[PDB]
Amino acid sequence: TLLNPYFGEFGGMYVPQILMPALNQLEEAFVRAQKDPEFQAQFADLLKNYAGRPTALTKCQNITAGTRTTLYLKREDLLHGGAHTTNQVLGQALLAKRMGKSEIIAETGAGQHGVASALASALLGLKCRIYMGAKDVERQSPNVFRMRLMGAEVIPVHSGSATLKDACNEALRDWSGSYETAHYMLGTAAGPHPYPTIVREFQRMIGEETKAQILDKEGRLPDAVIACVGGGSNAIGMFADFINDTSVGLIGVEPGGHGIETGEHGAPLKHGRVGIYFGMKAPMMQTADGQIEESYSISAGLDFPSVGPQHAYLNSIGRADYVSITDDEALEAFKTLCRHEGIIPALESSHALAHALKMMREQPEKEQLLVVNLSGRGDKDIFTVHDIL
Amino acid sequence: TLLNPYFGEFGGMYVPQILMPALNQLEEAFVRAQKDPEFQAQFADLLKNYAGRPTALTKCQNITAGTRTTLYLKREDLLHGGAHTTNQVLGQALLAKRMGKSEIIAETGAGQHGVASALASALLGLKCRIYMGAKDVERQSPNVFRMRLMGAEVIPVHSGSATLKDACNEALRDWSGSYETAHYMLGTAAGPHPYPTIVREFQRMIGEETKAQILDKEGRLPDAVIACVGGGSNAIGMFADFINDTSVGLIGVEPGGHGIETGEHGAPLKHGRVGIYFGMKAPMMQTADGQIEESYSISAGLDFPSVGPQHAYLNSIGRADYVSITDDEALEAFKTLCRHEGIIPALESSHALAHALKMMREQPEKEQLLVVNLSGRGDKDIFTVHDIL
Amino acid sequence: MERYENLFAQLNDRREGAFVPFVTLGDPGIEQSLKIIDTLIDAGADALELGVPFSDPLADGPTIQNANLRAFAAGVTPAQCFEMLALIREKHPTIPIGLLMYANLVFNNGIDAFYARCEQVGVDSVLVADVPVEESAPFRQAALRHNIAPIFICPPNADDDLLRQVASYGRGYTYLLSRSPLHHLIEKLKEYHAAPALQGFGISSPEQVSAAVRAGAAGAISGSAIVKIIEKNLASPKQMLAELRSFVSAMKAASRA
Amino acid sequence: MERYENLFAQLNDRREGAFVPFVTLGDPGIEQSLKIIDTLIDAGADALELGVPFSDPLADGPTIQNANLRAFAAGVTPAQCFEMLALIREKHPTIPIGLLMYANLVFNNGIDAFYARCEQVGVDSVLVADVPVEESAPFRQAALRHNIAPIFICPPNADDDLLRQVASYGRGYTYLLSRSPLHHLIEKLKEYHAAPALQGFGISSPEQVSAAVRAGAAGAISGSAIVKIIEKNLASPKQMLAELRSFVSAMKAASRA
Ligand code: NA
Ligand code: NA
Repeated sequence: TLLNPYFGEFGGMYVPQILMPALNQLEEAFVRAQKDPEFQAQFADLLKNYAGRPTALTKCQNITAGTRTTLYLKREDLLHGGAHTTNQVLGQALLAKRMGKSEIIAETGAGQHGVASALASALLGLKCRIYMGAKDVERQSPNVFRMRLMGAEVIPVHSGSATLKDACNEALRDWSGSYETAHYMLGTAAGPHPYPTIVREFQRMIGEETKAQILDKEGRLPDAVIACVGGGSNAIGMFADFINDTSVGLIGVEPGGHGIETGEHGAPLKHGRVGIYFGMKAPMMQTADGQIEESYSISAGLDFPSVGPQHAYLNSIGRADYVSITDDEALEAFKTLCRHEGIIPALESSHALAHALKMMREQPEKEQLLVVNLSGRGDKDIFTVHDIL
Repeated sequence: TLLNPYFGEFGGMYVPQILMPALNQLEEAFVRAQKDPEFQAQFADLLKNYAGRPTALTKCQNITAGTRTTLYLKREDLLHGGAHTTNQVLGQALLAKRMGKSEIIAETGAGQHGVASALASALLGLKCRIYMGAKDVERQSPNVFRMRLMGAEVIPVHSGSATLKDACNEALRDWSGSYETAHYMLGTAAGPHPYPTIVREFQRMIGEETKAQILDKEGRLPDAVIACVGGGSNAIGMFADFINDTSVGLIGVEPGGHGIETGEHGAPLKHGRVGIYFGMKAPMMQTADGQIEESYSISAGLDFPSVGPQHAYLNSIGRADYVSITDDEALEAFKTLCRHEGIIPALESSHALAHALKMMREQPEKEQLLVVNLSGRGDKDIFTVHDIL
Repeated sequence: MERYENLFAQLNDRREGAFVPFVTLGDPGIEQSLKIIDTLIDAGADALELGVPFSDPLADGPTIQNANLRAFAAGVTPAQCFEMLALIREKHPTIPIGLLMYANLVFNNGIDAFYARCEQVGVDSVLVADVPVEESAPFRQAALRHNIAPIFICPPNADDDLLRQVASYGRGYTYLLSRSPLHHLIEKLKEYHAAPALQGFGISSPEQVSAAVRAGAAGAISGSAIVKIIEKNLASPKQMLAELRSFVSAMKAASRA
Repeated sequence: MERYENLFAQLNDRREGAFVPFVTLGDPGIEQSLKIIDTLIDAGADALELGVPFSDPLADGPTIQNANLRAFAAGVTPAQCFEMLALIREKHPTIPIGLLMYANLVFNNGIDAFYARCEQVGVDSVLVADVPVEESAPFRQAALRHNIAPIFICPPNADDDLLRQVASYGRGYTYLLSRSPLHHLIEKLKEYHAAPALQGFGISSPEQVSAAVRAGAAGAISGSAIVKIIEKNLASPKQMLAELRSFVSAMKAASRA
């Protein structure tokens, strides 16, 4: 390989031998794209004229009142498609074309990535098939329809748990036999090398923009940048540019679900064991005898039962800290943002918001400049929060 | 009055004597605000750091293939709240504060304006009450919830037809007795002076931005700018800056519903009679004996049974042209945009898109640069189009 | 306009105030409506104020909103209203009849034409609920041309400039409101030579009629108190007339004093 | 590793190919499973390839996916698998036993520890479905240290560099695939001194066994053809053994030739 597949001891290429040629081809294309100014130029055009970049950096007005905390929200909820997922899906669809592929395979859990794959495909003219656990399809109707309207073929997975886990397996099986014509548009900064590297590099404008934006508005870097962690791409797009700014804290928030103690959560990075699955070596949700398990969370999109290897790595060296937020705490951060700032956040992003609220409420007299990555909008969640309320 | 309340013969202040003092106070405040650089500065900050301006101008890739037409979409669908309604609601909420008011009254049909009033109120800290015909509340649940989450009080109107007409009456009755503490945040560029002028001036950045954007990308002004017309604010925000550019065509599209001939439409500007109602003299939907009637359309937001007076005026002098688009044509433009460009447009905005598609399809060899105002996103409509399909 | 002038002259000579009931034409039905008006008159009403059902009474309250509903549900139309008006006039040649209208019903078939039919049917004044003094020109000119008194509302929030305009443009009577020093208002009106003021605020008890007359008002208009009874007795029509009869005698007796 | 060496030596001396069935341990139950393996052997299997149920067989197809399901539904666990393996070995001392595993089950309790239990229970080789040659180091080293043959898959899309690596790192046999000139592959393997090649592609008829042996393969692995019968006869267990018996005799007879 041209690049290193490992982050410390996490990462690798744990796939059947038949898929190695596809991974090598993808890595080469990526390195070449990355050096191509004509590629850079086309990616940027789409991000700006189509998706809506740069996204705003909103200073909160009312939520930090009575506190010495200043909170800024990076508004990825204002991105075309309604979430950060759109950034990377565009660079991947362009890379697919550069390799002469004409088909796209994507896996989706909550449906956000699915939707983003469909829109990118519709626009750049690729045929798109989406695997979605049949359980997910079943209660993700709104996003399903949205996918079909854009002309994508949705394939429900009935095998295993009929959940995201099962959708990612089906997508790998498929790519096995069709990788000469199809490109696998994986959804997060996980799976086999070079995906953790590609998804991060196509998600790094988040953090690059946040940095420039905050220096302009506060004349200084933030004390901490916080982001939810399902598989890790919004978190790594936000953190990337700050990694060398050692004064800046990096906090990732995993779903605590009903509470760690209950066993019903989705926080493998901090509460699971390293294993090998989905083509990588990283922390995951598994039984004592090594069977992979599902991640539980009120938020549909923090369902990946493992996490990206660069995250498992940033934790190990102490560069970034990972915390968990429970269902109840995310629901409360959802309601507070709505009523005080007039922004409906995605329940996923509510986990990161719940954590910044905890930082300011516990130490109200501590002066701190925080930035929360608002990964998506919460329109898709009003029914849930509704039926919770 | 400081300004003229009439556009040619349309307009005026047709309200009970008790409300004149409120209208005069509002006009003065507006003129003063308009001259205040500190006001301009604060309005701009919110538009940019909170709402997400400037919005992109997207060149369509695939829909004009095989044609000599170039189509650009002004992406108001990328605005915080999901529609153009957010622009004006912010300048009105700021003007309300400038007058020392602490309450907000708003009327809403489809719920977009209602939602935008709630978010602006939540953010700037005003108490907000919303009148919505009980029929509208009943099948606008999603937006209702959204309004209540943001802390707005929703009041269903059971009187009359329990539709938008009835909601606008209830809001005027209310403002009658509470105008000393409350500000009426009217939803469109209609009603009594100075509302048609205020809503247009707080919606004019659409067109100002489009102009700058198109000169930058095409080095020339468009041949025509097209926008749907329910009461008239997106259309007038788009057209305003082009009015003096006589080479540029201005096209407004009213809902044809089931077809003019059927009588079930919502196109009063072209198919109704001038009357006096809602405080203005303009074209409206009425019976032969002068009773006001409702506007019918598949799109929930093009329900205002009259139209703004500056529109009735631009038509009369031949400066702008008004056309109608039926339900079926809007549904087809909805599906085409989805599948070819990956953008779910609001069914309202689909009326304007249906019309540009008709222009290019009828004269495929005519070279023309068109701009469509995409007033909102269509997430709110997937169920409808769904159940239609 | 004459009928008013005459009325106010007689009341003065018998130092008593005017009692004016408001009713919705064709509420709850055509015939029940005519029956109701004959009772009001009989019971002692000095004048009448009648409303023509309008679809969007953006200046009325629920009691009045429900009255239009019942009329509409009855099939009452503006045209049917003008027929009923001609019958009332034919039975009661001297009572002043005023109409409470919405701008659109006036404007529908032409402003001038509307006041012409008013004149022909024998109506004495018209109050257009949604035309402020600032926009009344075409309305007042057409009214004067057809010998119709243009009535204006004097609101609680009224200033001097307005007092001045209302005194100058109105005829028949000044409609005095109160929004939920009047002696000064009444005073200021008198000073500017405004038409007699009728207190319309919220007259529902004999008590208030007497106070209006004492305050300086030439009488009082009972805005929905009457719509109330019809409502309460929708159920028993005979019980409906009986309560109305009584109420009016009650209110009228208190104007004397 | 020995058991393979020995097998291939005997087959050669009787110029015949190897017939190797694939079955899922504990499918459709523990006892029915042991009963099935005794029948395969009895019927003529030259070796065995057994799978340990894994939750996410990202490298298997539906037939095999359903097999893990039934095993799981049976309560089969890896531990129960090692018990069954010890029993098979105890009844059949000479047949080579190979395991088809997923990286995670190998890695769970330590790589070295996993090959140690393999060694202790008497397994001869292990194929890790999701470890390409590029990442096999720790896996192959632990295997060699425990006298376990590390099996590698040679894919259709295989190049020279890979041919070279597979020939050098593998032992027991080379797993030859076909993804939905082999004579050259087989050729190239032989040239590089790779372990005997077993055609695993899609053997389901005696016809294909004979062709594999003719192509140059040392025999063939019947990947799911066997899982198929269990499936078809889930219904009648006695009918299940009977069809298996027959199928194996059928396939084995065709290896001879
Ligand atoms: Na995760
Ligand atoms: Na309209």
